[PDB]
Amino acid sequence: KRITTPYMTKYERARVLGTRALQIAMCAPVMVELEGETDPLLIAMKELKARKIPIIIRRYLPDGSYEDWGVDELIISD
Amino acid sequence: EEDASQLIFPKEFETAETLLNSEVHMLLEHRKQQNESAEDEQELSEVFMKTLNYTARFSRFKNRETIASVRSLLLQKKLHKFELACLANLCPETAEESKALIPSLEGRFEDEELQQILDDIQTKRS
Amino acid sequence: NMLTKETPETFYIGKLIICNVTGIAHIGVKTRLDNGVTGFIPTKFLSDKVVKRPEERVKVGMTVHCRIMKIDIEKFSADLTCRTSDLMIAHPSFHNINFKQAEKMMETMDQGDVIIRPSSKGENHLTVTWKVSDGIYQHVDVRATLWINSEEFEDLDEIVARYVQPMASFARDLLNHKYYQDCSGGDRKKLEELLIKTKKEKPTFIPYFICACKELPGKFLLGYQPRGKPRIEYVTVTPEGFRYRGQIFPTVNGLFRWFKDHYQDPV
Amino acid sequence: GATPAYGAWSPSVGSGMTPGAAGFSPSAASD
Amino acid sequence: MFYHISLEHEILLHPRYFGPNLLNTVKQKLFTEVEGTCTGKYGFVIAVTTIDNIGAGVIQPGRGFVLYPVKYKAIVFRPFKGEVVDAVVTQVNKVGLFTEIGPMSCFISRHSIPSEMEFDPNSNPPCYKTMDEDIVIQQDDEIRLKIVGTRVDKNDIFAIGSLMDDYLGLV
Repeated sequence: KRITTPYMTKYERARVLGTRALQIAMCAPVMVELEGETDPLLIAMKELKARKIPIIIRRYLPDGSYEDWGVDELIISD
Repeated sequence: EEDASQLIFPKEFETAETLLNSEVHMLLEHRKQQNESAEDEQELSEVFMKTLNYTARFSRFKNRETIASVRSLLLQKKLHKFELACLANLCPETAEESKALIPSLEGRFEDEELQQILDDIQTKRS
Repeated sequence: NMLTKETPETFYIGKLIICNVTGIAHIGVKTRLDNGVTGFIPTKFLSDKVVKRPEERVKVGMTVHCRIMKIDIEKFSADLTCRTSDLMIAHPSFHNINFKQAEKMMETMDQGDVIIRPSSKGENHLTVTWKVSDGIYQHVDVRATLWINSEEFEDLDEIVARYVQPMASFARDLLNHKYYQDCSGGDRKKLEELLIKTKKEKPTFIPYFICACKELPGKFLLGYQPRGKPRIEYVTVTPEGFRYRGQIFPTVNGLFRWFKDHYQDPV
Repeated sequence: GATPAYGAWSPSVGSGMTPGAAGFSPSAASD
Repeated sequence: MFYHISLEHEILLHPRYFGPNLLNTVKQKLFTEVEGTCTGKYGFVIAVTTIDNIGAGVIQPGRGFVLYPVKYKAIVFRPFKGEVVDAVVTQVNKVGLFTEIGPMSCFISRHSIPSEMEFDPNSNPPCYKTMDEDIVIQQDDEIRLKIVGTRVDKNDIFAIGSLMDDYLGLV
């Protein structure tokens, strides 16, 4: 019974990319085969394109409730 | 102010679950049995060993069914939870000794009513 | 004992005593010991008498560990031995190795010889490689996410007998198939031309073939020609059996018997 | 690593249409 | 007295631990963090029996550490004043007696002990007897006592016993 938009806003996309990049930079396992790159931000972008980021977004509603959306669940804008 | 003699404890502890010596003994024994297996695991600490050798010297009964029966025959009464551990662990001989050790029993119940319970507890011992 | 504070009684034979060789008088290396004992290593300790002084056996300037076979602290002697020895079908092998060099010792053994070697991705991981075909090898990277417990680490004599041996037998069962081929590792570009070159000789009868890929081990290729258009259908070999169209068969012949009664549909 | 999971891949099945008649070989016994 | 209550705790997990064994690693970290410690609120904790659930890991902003507010079902030992237990005597000294209430050690002085139990320094094992020498109390004996006081020495409980009430000795 989720009523939030099924698209990923730019804000959420940016924050997810940044957080995944930070995690990768801290020696965390990747979720995609690396083609020979090292910049953690690029790896995060590749994972986002591949829809394998292990993060779920919790959109809080004004009333107080919230909805848990997974990155591999909603559509990515860019 | 915290004195178990007058049946007073903090709010958090009031909703606790009492444990008997045999019960904790078998729980720790099972935990040890589970931990010893599954190699590449951090071994027990001195705290576990001291607690084990401390509860093993006061195991009135090894059978779990004995624990179940002694808790079932006791919970039917109107005594508080605190009276379920000390009285089931010490196992006094006569009602006078139990009343002397625990001041709460003074005037809470009759003499024969408590003596019969103590005799039953003594018989339940292995 | 009063000055050095280290008598021969403390040092016993066989125990390894460090002899720090700091200098040599004529041939040997006479140095000081840990307890202030003049450790004189004779030529026998280094095996050099009328040749260059023993440098590899006795550390010159530093402390070199050797077997203590003489108590001569008071006599300014140290019988420390410079030599290391003085101080003292279904063939599952072992390996106490990288990936590129490991391939050089896989083409000699026949099918069924399983070998266990460490992994090269993380920690406390192992990879089980079993002979599949000529050049095809499945590198099951056990964390092929094969979930297992930790007690198996002590004894590794059943993981292959519970998940590799039956799978290996099932895979070998296909090797002896009547219509079997390789076509240089089963390339997608060479396995398609054969289907169109074999139909012209017998348009009525539609034979079939089986081959395993090389880039993705563990995925056989079961192709057929319903008409003048090729088609490909993969199949996975699970430890218990096979995985064709989602179903799992107990025996190898079950898949074959079930395949010859379902390819007639228009699809 | 250079040795990724091979058995975890999902085998995708190909679709199509072939309105053909029933004239192929029979089956066999499992024995 | 030993009890079984439900507690809660949170532990930060470094991102290097992400992977197929995430829950296992969180449990392993929980085991080696809340076993054997002590607190002035709930008391001394023995060990953990089972875990209820694993909360939703809220990744912190600008930091890779993620906290898991786990609620574990563990046991606890928080002795109170007035309780009566059965311990074992560890050592006998003229200054006082030493016992061992499981993870805690109490101490009773001669003043608490009646005048009937005198000293026996002449005998090799320190022991206390009476004039008639009928009753004997020594080390490694299941002797009862009463917890008349409590103390926590920075997560190290150390209560104090007493021997004034009757029926406190050999059962």
